[PDB]
Amino acid sequence: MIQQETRLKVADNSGAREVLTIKVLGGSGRKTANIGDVIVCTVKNATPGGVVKKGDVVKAVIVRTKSGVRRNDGSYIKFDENACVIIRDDKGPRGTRIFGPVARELREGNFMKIVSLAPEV
Amino acid sequence: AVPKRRTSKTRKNKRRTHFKISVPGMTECPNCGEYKLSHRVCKNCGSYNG
Amino acid sequence: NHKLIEAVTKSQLRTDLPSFRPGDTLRVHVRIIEGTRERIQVFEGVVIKRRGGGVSETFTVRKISSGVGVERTFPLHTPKIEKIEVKRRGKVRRAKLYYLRSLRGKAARIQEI
Amino acid sequence: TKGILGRKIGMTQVFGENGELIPVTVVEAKENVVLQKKTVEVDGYNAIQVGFEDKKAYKKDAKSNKYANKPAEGHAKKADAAPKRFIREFRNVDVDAYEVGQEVSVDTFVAGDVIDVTGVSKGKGFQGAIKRHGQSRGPMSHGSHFHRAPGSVGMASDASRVFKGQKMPGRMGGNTVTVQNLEVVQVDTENKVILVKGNVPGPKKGLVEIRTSIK
Amino acid sequence: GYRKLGRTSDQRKAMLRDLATSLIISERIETTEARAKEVRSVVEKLITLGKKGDLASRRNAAKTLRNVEILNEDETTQTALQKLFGEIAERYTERQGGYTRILKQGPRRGDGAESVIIELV
RNA sequence: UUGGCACCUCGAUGUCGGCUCAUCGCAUCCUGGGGCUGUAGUCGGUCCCAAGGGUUGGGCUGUUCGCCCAUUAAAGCGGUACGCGAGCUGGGUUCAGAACGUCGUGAGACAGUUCGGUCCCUAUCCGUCGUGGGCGUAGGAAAUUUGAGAGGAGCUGUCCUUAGUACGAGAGGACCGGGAUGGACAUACCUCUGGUGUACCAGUUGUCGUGCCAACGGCAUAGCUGGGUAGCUAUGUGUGGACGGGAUAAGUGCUGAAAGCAUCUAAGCAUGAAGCCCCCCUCAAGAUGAGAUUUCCCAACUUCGGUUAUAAGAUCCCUCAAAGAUGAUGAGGUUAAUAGGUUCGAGGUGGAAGCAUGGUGACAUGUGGAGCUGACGAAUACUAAUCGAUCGAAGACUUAAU
Repeated sequence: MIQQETRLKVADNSGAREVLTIKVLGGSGRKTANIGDVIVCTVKNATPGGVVKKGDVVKAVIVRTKSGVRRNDGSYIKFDENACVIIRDDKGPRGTRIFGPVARELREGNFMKIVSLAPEV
Repeated sequence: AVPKRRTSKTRKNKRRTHFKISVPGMTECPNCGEYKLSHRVCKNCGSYNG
Repeated sequence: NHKLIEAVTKSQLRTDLPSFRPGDTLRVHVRIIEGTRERIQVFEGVVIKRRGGGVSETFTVRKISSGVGVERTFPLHTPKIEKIEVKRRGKVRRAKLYYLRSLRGKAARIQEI
Repeated sequence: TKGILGRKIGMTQVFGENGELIPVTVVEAKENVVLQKKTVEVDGYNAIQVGFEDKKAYKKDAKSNKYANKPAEGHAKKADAAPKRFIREFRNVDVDAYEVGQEVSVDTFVAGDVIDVTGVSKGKGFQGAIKRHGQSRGPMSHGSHFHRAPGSVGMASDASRVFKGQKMPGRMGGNTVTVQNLEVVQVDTENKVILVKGNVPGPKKGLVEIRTSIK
Repeated sequence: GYRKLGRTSDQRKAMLRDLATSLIISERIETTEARAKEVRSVVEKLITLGKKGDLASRRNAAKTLRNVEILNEDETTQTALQKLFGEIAERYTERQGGYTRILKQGPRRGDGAESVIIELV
């Protein structure tokens, strides 16, 4: 989520339960990601029965962070949890459901399927 | 780091150009008649007038 | 309290909001310009802190949505809050209720006055 | 094209057109008077001397800078004015648009101008190489005896000396720094205060020069 | 704080309480330049409590003053808390600040520091 | 690189990898500019000019090296005692112990392996980074400045439009242009988000004390715990590498002869790179070549063919911080708000003591957003900057012009 070793849990309907960050994309030397950034991770924990299995290397996007983000109005939003969603090649969720609240900053991006299934945006 | 060469007395006297003291900065006391330190009392009678 | 600062920041102050202290349930009506239509979104929760100031005074509200804690911080005089309600007033013993970040369930309730 | 002198008060914030937050700093520019005009024929370049804050009258028992001295009174009497304690030249302005002894009002700038601000930075004193030059530390454990010292300063007997420009501990701060492309948010009249979007070098009560951006 | 005088935090405040008490018992002491520059604040703020003469003001003064006994003339022994609220407080009922004065003497032998005289005006 | 020689060092020149800090070359990894192509387009191969800037994080191994994983415009090659131990470590190798394989009759040795095993020094000179005194700059001072020179910066990705256009049976798919937004780096600052905040506020534990109940004080890391002003800070907030001129490199040309043709060259005239000089930022008249501008002061004693102090101005001393190792710098010295005190505020904490009321009780309520408060903003001479002293000019000679 932030570093090269952060443990991220998922909130989608896939076999994965927890992932470990491997690389932050978007430039050489970049060492920190935020909400709405794509990362490369590996599945450290998986559930019996599902599409994603343990040890698989997959792509994901960040939807919740504890540090939070700052908006142009001077307001801030912070979460109590760190979460991510495994995406497919065309920026679409591999699962069929989204759990928990999702940051409102995915709406301005091209991740619209994630916002549609999210219970609260 | 020991000195490499003996220091001559020409260098030693040059270095002590600014090693000195000066006068305390005394002023006359117009009650005692003898000099005293500025902004202090007269030691002979303890008069810090004014 | 510099007089020059207090003058150029006088018209920015707005007097329409009620008085409140940390620990009470509060409702915030926020205008959002998501998409192309501007609407109103309502945010509830408990005021966890009130950091003082003048034109730069802020407050934070915390609520539980679907099992995840969410905290929102706004400037007190921002031109994006239509109105503010106070549902109930609580009884607290301090100013910053930072201890509520780790307490969940029956342990995260504030007695009504 | 145009410029003034003023003092730095502090930082604040105001709301924008669409509710956005804009951090601004308060600069007070009052009592500005044109003191001298320089021309190519007399000197070799075109500029104007501008005073900022007026001093008191001449005194026989003066011991501080609050009271102007004899040479400083005759310079402020060539044009009807009061003796000032800050004098600076502006070389980017047009001489034909100014007169000797003319007031320079705060209303020369408008909300929307692009300006640059120069001033003297805050002093930090005698500092080490980590803070003064942003270098990295050595290990804090694993038997290390190297925490905040500078590294190697040369190579070997091949070049038995240290090159000029080596980064060493010293005094930092107190430099003249220009911040370019700043935005004027609001110019206040009857109080002579300019709101500048961003921040300027220096501490409170400092002196800042404001000019139109050259680029 | 203002200045530390080469002492630890706990033992600096104990020295200031002794210096303030002694300036009430004898009303004239001789000490170091730096120490007397900060005893002014302690002593002059304590007389302000004495002028008010409240129970809350008297208990707020008992946490700074030591426990000693006054016996110079033939009359009854008195404390230092009683003296401040009974004798000093009645000499400044018409004075607004400036209850103390400092007079320099000169450097002293063996140390090089200068001694000064501080007394109640 | 592996070697050959044995010219300096054995009354001592201390190795391999890693960390910190760099600097130089071009035989160029990326970016900029061109020629050829078996170059239709997006991609490619090869050669020429070009050193301004840039050139990733991990797993195995003491390792240099190498393999692997995931990115990136790219993950370049070499020199400097295979840069750097009076800047750091000591994992390997060359000490004293012990064991295995093997050789030896033996004490013992490796073509080898395994476990453990003291890293000293107060900087004299040069060099480098900061910061003060003396003298000169032909009378003595206060401000403002020009720039001969020097240093700093120089990087680059992805989407939209042109346009599904040129090109192409189809697959696929653009040069030259116009916008938006990032990555790394540099600098300034504390309004917002956090950190620290040992003379601020509150709660609580054991023990000693103020004679006792209440209220407090000392000790136990600041006893511990929850907040937190100013200052100092990044992870926080702004800004920057822009638009342009002149001469060029590889290339491309116009005209033209030596050589009645052709030909970029011998004369002449053009165009042409992140590269050079300007342009942008900072220092800079000890630049002994010592610059310029605006103000301030101008006499008594002499024959001394020269002194003299005083003026303008600057200090000794004292109260300070926007400054600071000292010194220097800046704000003041009574005709005075410089610091402390006093009276009001900002911010912080969270409802003081006493009394009354309810309860057998630990406790709860009002009086009352109370009480307290370091650095932040104002007003006020109550206290302390008293009284004096020291330094500090009368303008040299020659020539030319009015």
